[PDB]
Amino acid sequence: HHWGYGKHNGPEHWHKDFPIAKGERQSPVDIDTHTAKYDPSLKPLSVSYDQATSLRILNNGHAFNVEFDDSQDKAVLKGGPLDGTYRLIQFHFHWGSLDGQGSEHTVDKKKYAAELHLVHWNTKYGDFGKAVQQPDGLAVLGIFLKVGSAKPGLQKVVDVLDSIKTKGKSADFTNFDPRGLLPESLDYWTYPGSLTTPPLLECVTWIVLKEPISVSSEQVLKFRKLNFNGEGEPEELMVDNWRPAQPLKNRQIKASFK
Ligand SMILES: COC(=O)c1ccc(Cl)c(S(N)(=O)=O)c1
Ligand code: NA
Ligand SMILES: [Zn+2]
Repeated sequence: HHWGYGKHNGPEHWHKDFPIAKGERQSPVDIDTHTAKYDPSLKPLSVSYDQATSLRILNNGHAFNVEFDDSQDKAVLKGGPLDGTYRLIQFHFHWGSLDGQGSEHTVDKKKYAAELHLVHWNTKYGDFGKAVQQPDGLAVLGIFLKVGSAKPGLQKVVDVLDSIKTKGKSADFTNFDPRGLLPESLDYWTYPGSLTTPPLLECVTWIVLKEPISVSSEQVLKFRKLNFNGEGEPEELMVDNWRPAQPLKNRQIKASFK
């Protein structure tokens, strides 16, 4: 009876295994655009993904991760609200059973069809597993997906998904360029938060881009053909793998713009 996204093991249940679920800086949150504070001292985000080395794509039973070689400073996030340098380790998405839901963060209560998370760890902690035990260990760049025109830089990911349909399947996945997943603007909101999945550790500086990317209905349909179950088990489509918005509590969301 491990955690997941069903009636009996989904978000409302996670606090029994992971009591920090009811903690003081949980994510995601609703971003109330009117009450976010513009902070003119926030720096432009620096996304340096030119030397990124993707290695592999994995169905982990909750999402799929595209993993990167994070053993050198090849794909790094810095600037923005951050002090220091954070290395990209993986990205993944959360998405819905329908186009009207799927994102974890919301914007004035609006749900997007999906949300991309590019996960980075602070180099001062040497690796991801040590970083997650620190309050400034991770920086996650969140990007909303709306359904409309296709995102051409996504199609390499969608095309490989049939090879990793079930939990535990992986495939080599080299030379994927995550710059093809970015919107034109790097304007962002930022706040301190947590992992959105167990163990829900309070180690994340969230950086959520204002501008969504558009993906086609065919692209998101392929995400919904994935399976949360392993091969040889009854089919449970991997859909609605999102945690709802959690209480803001004693936090202020900052804007880099307007
Ligand atoms: C199964 O998802 C994860 O274990 C996981 C690990 C790291 C992070 Cl930062 C995230 S998320 N959704 O980006 O907060 C998710
Ligand atoms: Na395919
Ligand atoms: Zn995520």
